[PDB]
Amino acid sequence: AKKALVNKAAGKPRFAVRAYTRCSKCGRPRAVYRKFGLCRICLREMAHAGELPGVQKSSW
Amino acid sequence: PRKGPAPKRPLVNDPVYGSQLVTQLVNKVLLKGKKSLAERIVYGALEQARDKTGTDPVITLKRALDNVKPALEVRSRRVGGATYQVPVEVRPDRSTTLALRWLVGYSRQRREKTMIERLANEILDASNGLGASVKRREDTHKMAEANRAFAH
Amino acid sequence: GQKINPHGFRLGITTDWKSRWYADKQYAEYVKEDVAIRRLLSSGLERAGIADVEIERTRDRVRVDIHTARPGIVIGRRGTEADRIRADLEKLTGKQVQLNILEVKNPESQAQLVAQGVAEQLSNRVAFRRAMRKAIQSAMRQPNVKGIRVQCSGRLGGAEMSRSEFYREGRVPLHTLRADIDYGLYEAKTTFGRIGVKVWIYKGDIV
Amino acid sequence: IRSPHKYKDSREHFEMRTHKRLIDIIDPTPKTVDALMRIDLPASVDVNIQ
RNA sequence: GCAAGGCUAAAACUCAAAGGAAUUGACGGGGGCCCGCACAAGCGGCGGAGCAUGUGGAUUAAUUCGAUGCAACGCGAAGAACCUUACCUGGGUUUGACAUGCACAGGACGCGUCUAGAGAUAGGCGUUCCCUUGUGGCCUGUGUGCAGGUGGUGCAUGGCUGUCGUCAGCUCGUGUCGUGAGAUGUUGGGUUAAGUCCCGCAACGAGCGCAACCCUUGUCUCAUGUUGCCAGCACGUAAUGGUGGGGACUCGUGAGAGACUGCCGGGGUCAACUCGGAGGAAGGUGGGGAUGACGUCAAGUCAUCAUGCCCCUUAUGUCCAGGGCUUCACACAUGCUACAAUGGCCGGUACAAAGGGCUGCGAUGCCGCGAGGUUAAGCGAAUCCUUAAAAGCCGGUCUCAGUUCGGAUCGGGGUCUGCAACUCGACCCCGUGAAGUCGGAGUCGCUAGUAAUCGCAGAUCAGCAACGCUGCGGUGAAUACGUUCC
Ligand SMILES: [Mg+2]
Ligand SMILES: [Mg+2]
Ligand SMILES: [Mg+2]
Ligand SMILES: [Mg+2]
Ligand SMILES: [Mg+2]
Ligand SMILES: [Mg+2]
Ligand SMILES: [Mg+2]
Ligand SMILES: [Mg+2]
Ligand SMILES: [Mg+2]
Ligand SMILES: [Mg+2]
Ligand SMILES: [Mg+2]
Ligand SMILES: [Mg+2]
Ligand SMILES: [Mg+2]
Ligand SMILES: [Mg+2]
Ligand SMILES: [Mg+2]
Ligand SMILES: [Mg+2]
Ligand SMILES: [Mg+2]
Ligand SMILES: [Mg+2]
Ligand SMILES: [Mg+2]
Ligand SMILES: [Mg+2]
Ligand SMILES: [Mg+2]
Ligand SMILES: [Mg+2]
Ligand SMILES: [Mg+2]
Ligand SMILES: [Mg+2]
Ligand SMILES: [Mg+2]
Ligand SMILES: [Mg+2]
Ligand SMILES: [Mg+2]
Ligand SMILES: [Mg+2]
Ligand SMILES: [Zn+2]
Repeated sequence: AKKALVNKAAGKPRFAVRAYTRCSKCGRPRAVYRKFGLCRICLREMAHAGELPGVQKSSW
Repeated sequence: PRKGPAPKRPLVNDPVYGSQLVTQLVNKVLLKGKKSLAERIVYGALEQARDKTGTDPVITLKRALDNVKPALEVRSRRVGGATYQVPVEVRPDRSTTLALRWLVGYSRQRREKTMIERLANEILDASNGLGASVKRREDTHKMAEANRAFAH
Repeated sequence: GQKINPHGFRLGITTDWKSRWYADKQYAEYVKEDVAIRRLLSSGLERAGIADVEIERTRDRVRVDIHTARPGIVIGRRGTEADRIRADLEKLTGKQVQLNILEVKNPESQAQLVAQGVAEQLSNRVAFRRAMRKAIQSAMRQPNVKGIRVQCSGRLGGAEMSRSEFYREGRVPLHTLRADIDYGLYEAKTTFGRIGVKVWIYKGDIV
Repeated sequence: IRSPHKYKDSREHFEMRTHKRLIDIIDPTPKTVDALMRIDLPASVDVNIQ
């Protein structure tokens, strides 16, 4: 989103409940999986590129 | 469908009454997956009918279905500027299914309290040939016979 | 568009992963470290022809295995550019780093390298169909290439109306997941925007 | 979601498998335990001595 | 010429085409064939009422913004109290909340205090380590280049995605035919879910296509016995496999067999293939998932990200404190609730799968009707928690009633997270107890473990998801004669 908001999130916040989790690749504040820390779209692209140990396509 | 017929799934015989008929009625009255509840309702109705009559419940059911078995249906068709009904023959299995559906539907919306006595009264009326299913069968038969001219 | 990544499709079947580690709680930190170091590799080191980036983490120790066509530009003036890159790498990671360049056999059977070369040609403004034909004939001159598909999308020569065109040869069975396909994606920097390039190289079914 | 925007019905699923085995109760003989701690396995597999 | 009108017969002005053959594509209420919950037989719903969510319109400080038929409308958004946040009011900062080159110097920085709604501002502190001797890192003030924008242009775009559509056809090489566009192959007859194959054919070959190889499920064999199991035993704590003992068994996860029209009968140009049989877990593809061709919609995304051109740089950059993104005369769309006796309540009671867990699962024990609180063991986990499954069964009550159905609204009282819960959260207790009695024309989904019904788990998250999403399991049906008809 905005790099200013990225820096504001990354910094130590007063009233710590004001903090939030964003994507580690693009900074998307939504659809961030705490297991990886990336957003949904970035996670899908990373999975397709196969740079996640253990993450691959599922069929069942 | 277009690619031929589809075989119909088979049924098992009830240990209490060794006939596919009773399982057919249980399947027809079954709703929301309560096969045990449908069995309970049908068994209560059958026991009530036996209490009121004395003869075997399966024999009473057979008399009822023979009385309410129809002969022709009134399936309609449209050709040009008007639509008219075409009376055609009915197979025994389809006739039995239609009569059972009619009996269950008329027992569902009767003026009693529970389906035990409702279905007991309905099957007794069908056995004596004077119930709602019998009336519906007569109406269907006569209204189909009134369209005998268009028998193509 | 509508075609899935061949690498992801064959992932967990034939191909391997580009990042190897075992972290349960530190997964987010390792992912951030990997994306940061990959960004560092992509920026500045572009002309070295980055095809494959392999990252290994063995008990709080970072192992980096980078595949490039010319190891000389990476090593620099006898261990100076590579030493500076490693110093930046250790500064970024906080841990001990091993950066080793093994080889690239040939930058004509390799995806993300054929695509990189075509992108360089488009950046320096050579005819895109001519570069396509040169890359394809070179792939055919390569010994084991049963099919190479390259797609050119974008304005394609400064035209206002963007168009998408591609040629093909041999067999490119994208529906055969038992097959082996080398896939790569790079973008060519133009004066009217940019052009993205995708390359599918079919190198036989399976070993 | 497969699409980056508004196409909710395009979804792709992924599975993360983890395999655990070799819970043997091998004796803590000094020679074998020293050999075990001296040898190291590739990082794709995680070792845990109990 | 009786007339109708016939014959000879122009011009101004207007436009750059009007036209003749043949090809491809598309269309037809044209012909032939085939197929699809597409028609038909039925199952359960919507549209009627209340609630939740999104949309349009109106209001306002914003109701930031995009999306607009099927293919947008529980969408982007897998979690709006400030934060998110991009909007409104007010106040700050302004070579900047952040990264570099150039001239200068030294602090940068960590704490508490009062000023302030906080942002920001100084009163007190430790200090320049680097030999600011020089080089080396850092920062303040003048700056200078620059940073920045959720400002626009998706009709300049990449990447990704939807749609036709899992539609089965679409093309190429060589040759041949024609001045050419183009045709042939791709036509004809059987055959297939399928351009799947078989026999002829100026056609001969091939690619993207189909199945197949990948994954799950369905039988058995080999291996394995822990945290799982208990066949023959000991042990009977407590009967909660609790312990030794065992690979007897499931089971778990590694490797194979098997189901591929394999074999037979009749048919079929004997070929394709079709129909049925024995053995089998399964029969013709065993069932399902991943798998989306040439291309279309100037489809969506400049707001995942990125990108060419324009626009501002005391501001369209940035921060803080409140408000708003949640409004409300109305309409639409998607879900839940009911309108009851297949039922409601009271007591007892048996059987799951798949998941989650050191900012945690809180086994017991205590307090409270209750949600919840307290001390505390075990548990990086087949040994611990989740963990009680509900539907199912039994006994009593109610006796068709706006009800022992219905839980919307309202008053009072508590719990949990959060600095803060009127806006602006969830849950618990009491009382009050609305519409609604099966829903108009019309309309939606569904052929087997399907529809129908009842519960379980995850992801987002401090709290907000037992009405959304994604998966899991239990019980569990009726119809298909037929392809004329939308
Ligand atoms: Mg949060
Ligand atoms: Mg035509
Ligand atoms: Mg129908
Ligand atoms: Mg309705
Ligand atoms: Mg309605
Ligand atoms: Mg709107
Ligand atoms: Mg939805
Ligand atoms: Mg705020
Ligand atoms: Mg806000
Ligand atoms: Mg811009
Ligand atoms: Mg567009
Ligand atoms: Mg054709
Ligand atoms: Mg043709
Ligand atoms: Mg074919
Ligand atoms: Mg396939
Ligand atoms: Mg558009
Ligand atoms: Mg748009
Ligand atoms: Mg962008
Ligand atoms: Mg809203
Ligand atoms: Mg809903
Ligand atoms: Mg009640
Ligand atoms: Mg109870
Ligand atoms: Mg208590
Ligand atoms: Mg009533
Ligand atoms: Mg009323
Ligand atoms: Mg009520
Ligand atoms: Mg109606
Ligand atoms: Mg949650
Ligand atoms: Zn991201």
